[PDB]
Amino acid sequence: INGSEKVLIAQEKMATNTVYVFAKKDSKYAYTGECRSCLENSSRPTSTIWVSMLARQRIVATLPYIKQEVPIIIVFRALGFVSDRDILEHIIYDFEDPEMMEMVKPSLDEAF
Amino acid sequence: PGFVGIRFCQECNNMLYPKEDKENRILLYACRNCDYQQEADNSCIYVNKITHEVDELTQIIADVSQDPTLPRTEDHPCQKCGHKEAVFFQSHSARAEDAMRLYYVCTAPHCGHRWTE
Amino acid sequence: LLLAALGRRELDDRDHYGNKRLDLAGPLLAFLFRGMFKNLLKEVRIYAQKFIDRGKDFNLELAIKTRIISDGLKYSLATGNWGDARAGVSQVLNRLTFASTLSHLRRLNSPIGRDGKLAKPRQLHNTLWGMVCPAETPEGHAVGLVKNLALMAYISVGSQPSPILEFLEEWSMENLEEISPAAIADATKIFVNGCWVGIHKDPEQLMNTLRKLRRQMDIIVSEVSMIRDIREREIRIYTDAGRICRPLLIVEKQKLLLKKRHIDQLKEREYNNYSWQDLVASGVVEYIDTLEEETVMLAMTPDDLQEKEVAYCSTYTHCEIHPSMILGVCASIIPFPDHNQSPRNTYQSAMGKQAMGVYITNFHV
Amino acid sequence: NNELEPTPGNTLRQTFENQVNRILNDARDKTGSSAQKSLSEYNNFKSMVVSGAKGSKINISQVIAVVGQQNVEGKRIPFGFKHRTLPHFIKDDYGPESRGFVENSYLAGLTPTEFFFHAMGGREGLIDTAVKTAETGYIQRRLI
Amino acid sequence: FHYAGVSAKNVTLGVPRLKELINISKKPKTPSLTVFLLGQSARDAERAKDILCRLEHTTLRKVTANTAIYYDPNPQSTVVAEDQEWVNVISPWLLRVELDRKHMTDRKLTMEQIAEKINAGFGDDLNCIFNDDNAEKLVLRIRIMNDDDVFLRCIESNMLTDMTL
DNA sequence: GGCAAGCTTTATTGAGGCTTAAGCAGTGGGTTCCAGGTACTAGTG
DNA sequence: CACTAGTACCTAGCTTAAGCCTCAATAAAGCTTGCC
Ligand SMILES: [Zn+2]
Ligand SMILES: [Zn+2]
Repeated sequence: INGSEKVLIAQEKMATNTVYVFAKKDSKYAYTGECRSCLENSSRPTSTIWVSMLARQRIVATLPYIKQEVPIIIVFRALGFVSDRDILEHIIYDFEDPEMMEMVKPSLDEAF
Repeated sequence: PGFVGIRFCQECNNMLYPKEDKENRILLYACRNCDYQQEADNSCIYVNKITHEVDELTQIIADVSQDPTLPRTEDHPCQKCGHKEAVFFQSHSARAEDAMRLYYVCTAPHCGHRWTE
Repeated sequence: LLLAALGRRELDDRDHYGNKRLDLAGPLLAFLFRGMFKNLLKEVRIYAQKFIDRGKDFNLELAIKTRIISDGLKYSLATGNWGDARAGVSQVLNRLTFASTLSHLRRLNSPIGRDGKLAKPRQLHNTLWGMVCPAETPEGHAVGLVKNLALMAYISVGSQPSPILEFLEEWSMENLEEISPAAIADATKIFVNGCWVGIHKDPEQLMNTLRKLRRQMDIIVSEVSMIRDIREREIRIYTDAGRICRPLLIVEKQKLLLKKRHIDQLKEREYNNYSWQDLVASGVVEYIDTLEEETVMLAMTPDDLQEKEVAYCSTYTHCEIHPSMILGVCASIIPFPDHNQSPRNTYQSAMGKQAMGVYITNFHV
Repeated sequence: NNELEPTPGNTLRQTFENQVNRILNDARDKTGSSAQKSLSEYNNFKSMVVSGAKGSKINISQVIAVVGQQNVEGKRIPFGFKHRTLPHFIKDDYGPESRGFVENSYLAGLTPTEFFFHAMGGREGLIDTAVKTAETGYIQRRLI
Repeated sequence: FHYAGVSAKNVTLGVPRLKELINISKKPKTPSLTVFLLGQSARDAERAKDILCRLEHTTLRKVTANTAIYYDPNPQSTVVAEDQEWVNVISPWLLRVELDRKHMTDRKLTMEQIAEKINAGFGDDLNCIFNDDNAEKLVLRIRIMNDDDVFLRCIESNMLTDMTL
């Protein structure tokens, strides 16, 4: 380029389209999930969704282009899944471990 | 005691909620979307294990015997099938990994038995 | 997230190199050309909005202006300001030594900014084994951030996932739009490039089949990686462009597949036309990336680790080709670098880029 | 076998890590002393150490006898992979060689896993040296 | 500095402690004390354990083993069918919390001390019946004295958190 | 039946909880970029 | 007489104060009934 020899240095990044669970130990969130979702051969950039449990035990979601902490159950109802049983089918795949159902119970009882 | 599961409606298939009977002095599960009632099974509606005494063998699956990176032994035979070889590993979990407890999984096909030493 | 809040699955590391990708010149120039091709379309739309409202017909050779698609590439490569954002992407090539020229073409940049008091993006993580040199790093204020690739490590240029999805639908994989949510937890969730494509019931003889196709290059490219998570019932296949793999030998029961006949056909190159790629095709070596190194049992050297002893594991899957291939290009010119101390190896990796020497053969031109 | 009993004040795992670090530090010290009883008074390492001009007894112990336990953040080499340190080791391997103890010396040279664990400890030292400078200079500036 | 594998009190000497002294930090990384014992308690490990328990912040969560709430409208015949139910002879939902013997031994606590701290912290709104030293099962049964049912769960969370035993 | 010591309301006023600049070790050597876009006229076809 | 060119003019984390948001005693303001 203009007689000058240029080298494109390979740049690291977090792997896209992959769910990660991190701990913001300083924030108000106990455990925060994320997924830097980016479709291959798409001109638009990546758009990170966050799914984070509150530290106090509700679970919320930070969506792209939405500035408030939307609850999870609001998003599942917004996808056309009205029953709590159906949402709990998509979240917890066994109905024989009552501990995980008891943990998702306050987040389910936020948005009845 | 034991854990408590989420009860479900029959009509709208939402979550049932505990409430009292002012008349018969009994607990009834009642929805909030529709108006459906059920007789309770137990008095225990909430539970909270805080000392966290969990049965770790339930979280162990049998398919982890197929892992090559787990260490094997011919020192401990399986109690069920008598197969002499078994893999052994730690707890692999949080709220754990303060004690170094071995869990054994028999690597024999179509038995899949796991136990604690 | 619920499994992390239980601890039934451990938390995720930001520095594990199965969790990272390397944007090379392909994805970088693609990311640049997206914006610049979109801006050329925007300028063609502005020209057409000007010349329809006069009622006339536009002139299409004047519609597409060439400076917005060529001067932008020339600016982003000549300056390094990667945009109209970040900087330092295209550096001027270092031509003091041929070792410095090679080491500048094999350099990775962590996007983490400088002058940070934390240590975890800078440290030598465990999953830098064999993919990136442990010794070579700039010992100034960019320790560990700027790295130099190892020798035999190779960045997967990525292919399309569609033959893998056709192969999975060929076998008895059940798609998400046709399942009951009751048979999900007694079977293994299968992912392609992150997106969850369905369920499969028998994870063994699926992984054996996918590996059997990769040791033959029937459908699946050699770069594509399968990972069977065994503790949690998952199986994920990555076909991304940017993962970092390195070739390893393949060990059946307790024996290498690199037989004497491969060495006999491989000594007589330029005659038999028997290349490296014929040995990848023979199902003897294969590229393992960093995710799949978490699920591999890797022999260091065969002369120690397939002979019966008081047995360590006796369940090896791969064997390292040679341990000296964990080193970079500047840490490869050090004689006996295991006898040194490791800061001395790092300092020589710095100085070897600065030694005078015949840097190129056509230096008189 | 749960026959290890916990020291009062910490977990069973930290009790275990104290036992393992105590044995390996005793090994490093005993091999270091048994190396440095054998210089025969003309050894130039001893000539520079006894004068105190350059080096110490630790450098003699690491050149002749044993490099010793490699550390990252004051503890052993962590499990960067799933429950193993390098993919050459079996999972849940808390032994000496799996967790970063180097039994070779710089005269014999390190095996590649010991080379990589040694490179980790050295990277920790260089990170310390490179991050220390700005903060110490700013403390000096504020004090003056 | 190498470090101590045993407790080691996060002393962080060096550059950051020098920083915390140079700029007067109201949030130091590791605040501490050095509590010198006065008399015979300085030369006795048991009296020093007593001072150690009288200084350390002991909530109810560090002492409890598990807890549950129940719906027993007849306290004279509970669903658990334990012994001390005749101590009674008002609300039909109760708080059944079971303590371990180990932390009750180590903190040098009794049942009556915990019940007295709960009665002092909660007034006469709450009723606590404890267990004697008959079994290892250390039972506290807590009832509301006279929002509806989840208020007992709210004060369960507000009792595990900050009772300051 | 009117003031007055006390109760009730009502500002009220001092005392605990949330966003935001502003600092962040030093000394040399190379590269690149700082005006583009219209307007108005002259020369050439 | 028309087109185009040349050139001349127009437009990563920290920490700590520091301002800003809400909550509990408290004295004036006015009822309130208790005593004269
Ligand atoms: Zn219902
Ligand atoms: Zn068995």
